[PDB]
Amino acid sequence: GLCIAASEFYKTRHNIILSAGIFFVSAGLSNIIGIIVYISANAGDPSKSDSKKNSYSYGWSFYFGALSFIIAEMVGVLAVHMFIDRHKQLT
Amino acid sequence: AVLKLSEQGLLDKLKNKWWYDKGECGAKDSGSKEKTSALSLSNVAGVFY
Amino acid sequence: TNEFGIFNSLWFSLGAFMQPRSLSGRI
Amino acid sequence: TNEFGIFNSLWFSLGAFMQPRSLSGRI
Repeated sequence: GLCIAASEFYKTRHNIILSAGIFFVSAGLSNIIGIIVYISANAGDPSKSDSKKNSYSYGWSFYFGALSFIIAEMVGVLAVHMFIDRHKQLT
Repeated sequence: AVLKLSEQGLLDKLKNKWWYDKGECGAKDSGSKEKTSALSLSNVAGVFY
Repeated sequence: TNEFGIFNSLWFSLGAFMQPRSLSGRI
Repeated sequence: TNEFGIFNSLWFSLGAFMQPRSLSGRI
């Protein structure tokens, strides 16, 4: 993405931005899954009727991962749009 | 005496007294008193993947 | 090109806010 | 101009009776 924002580069015109954009999205997607997967598991932990309030505290880190992952995704999206615009300009 | 006690249902009575009556777990009562609800992301998660 | 991505992101967000045959985005 | 508001109010009432990318009315 850094090489694709003008340079000094790339020398992969646009194409690079599209690739970079997907990678950020995938990165975000992976992050969303990992956080969720980890999260899903703890909530189920039946223990067992008078908890969950109660029970534990949870995330925590999750929250951050919940925010960080989201942020990452957003960034990826932005990158993708940038590449798209670049592509448009070339055409 | 044993035969007399059984016919008077006294034996069956004694068993009920120490097995079920002297119990802390009404089986049909524990199922009649098991209220709840809540949700479970579990099932919904499978549709996310 | 940057605004073209904003107008589209708002269009896909409208295609998101729920309700041709480009097989890719079709499925 | 007054009738133009009536024809539209009847069109939005048809968009009401339930079933482009103007982000405003889109959301």
